[PDB]
Amino acid sequence: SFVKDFKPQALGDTNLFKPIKIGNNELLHRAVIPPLTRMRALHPGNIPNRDWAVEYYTQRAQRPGTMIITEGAFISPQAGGYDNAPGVWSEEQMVEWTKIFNAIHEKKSFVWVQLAVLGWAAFPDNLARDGLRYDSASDNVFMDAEQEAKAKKANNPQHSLTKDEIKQYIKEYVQAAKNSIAAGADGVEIHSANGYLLNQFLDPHSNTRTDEYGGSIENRARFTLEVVDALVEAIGHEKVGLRLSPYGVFNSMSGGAETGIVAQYAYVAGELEKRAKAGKRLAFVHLVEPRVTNPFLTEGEGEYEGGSNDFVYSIWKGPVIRAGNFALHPEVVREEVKDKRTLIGYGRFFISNPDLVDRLEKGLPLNKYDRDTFYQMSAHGYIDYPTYEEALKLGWD
Ligand SMILES: Cc1cc2nc3c(=O)[nH]c(=O)nc-3n(C[C@H](O)[C@H](O)[C@H](O)COP(=O)(O)O)c2cc1C
Ligand SMILES: COC(=O)/C=C(\C#N)c1ccc(F)cc1
Ligand SMILES: [Mg+2]
Ligand code: NA
Repeated sequence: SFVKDFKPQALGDTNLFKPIKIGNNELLHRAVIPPLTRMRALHPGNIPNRDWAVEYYTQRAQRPGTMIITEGAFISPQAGGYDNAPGVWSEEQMVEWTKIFNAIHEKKSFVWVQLAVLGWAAFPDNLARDGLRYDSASDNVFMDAEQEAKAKKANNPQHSLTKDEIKQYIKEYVQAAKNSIAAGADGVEIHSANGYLLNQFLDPHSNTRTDEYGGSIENRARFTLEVVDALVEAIGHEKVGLRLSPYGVFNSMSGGAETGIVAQYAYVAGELEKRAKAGKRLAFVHLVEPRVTNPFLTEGEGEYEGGSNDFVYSIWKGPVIRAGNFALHPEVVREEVKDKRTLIGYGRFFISNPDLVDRLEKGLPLNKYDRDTFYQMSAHGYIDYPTYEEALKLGWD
């Protein structure tokens, strides 16, 4: 059914419906599909779902000129640890990704692969089964008690990465980016948000290292910036974006409680602008808003009111995608898109509305989402959410 009490607003008269160029892509509107893990990939081999994934992305590519960022994709087996999330390291995987990218392009839309590395968010037992380490920045602080225990039971204690192991990850990032572009993707997004590996290095709670990769703002940012630089060299700045969540607490990141958090992220933005001014500007910076500090809490919950991402705009001068509880708040979007380099990512409501862009333009009701099927091995709650036309025919009005 449709969301009750929601009062839609037509946003067609705003910059949300003004074209913009991101990297090589001429977007026709500024409603972006942010990365959304769905767990339909099949085991073994972390293979994008052979039955449904093409259809899922085809549905959500239906509005011409839409920018789609894929679900997170593991750069290597060591970067993984969830059996049902996809990778981008193997030929078997790329066969399916190629079909997905082709389908998106047939609809005249665009696709950027998010490159994922779990660190302490991985399941230590899956990794142990596969002969892999359980990795993070440090070895004396853990995501939670349950993960620490899981790791110990599996004889796979949380491991603080050596410099060589960091270089190996960078090698894998480079190859994954190459794989993505060769298979037809328009670009890649480096995930450095939401408490996964790169975020675990950025955050002083999770990073207690005393070498060059921790112990200061510059040191904590080192790994993220090394990945940025490696990918810019490999496939070009116009094919690379970076995702950050300064105020996120998901996966045991610090958020606003850490008084140094804005400085940490301001430094990263500054380093990106420095590179931009020296001729290598990333295609975009993607920010999760303090509106959503944990994406598994219902909209309105876990909102941090003590911080704003606006600081980034004083530093980074390129496009900014902002995501977090915007679907239910057209009044907020109307104000944010007055800034002419701002795009809006819509996550949960793109899960439930394949034709979300039409609905935003025209001020239509939104399909309610079913959180139970966010992660599920099913077509149900994946490819059977109706368009507005289909919903009317089903009598949802
Ligand atoms: C089911 C689900 C899966 C997600 N998967 C990813 C992901 O793979 N990578 C990522 O950076 N963010 C991921 N996110 C976070 C979203 O991209 C987004 O920032 C968040 O849901 C807030 O936006 P929203 O309120 O419009 O949903 C996920 C969120 C949800 C609910
Ligand atoms: C392969 O990438 C993933 O598995 C990503 C997530 C999971 N699970 C993920 C990343 C960011 C979020 F905000 C939520 C889930
Ligand atoms: Mg778009
Ligand atoms: Na889960």
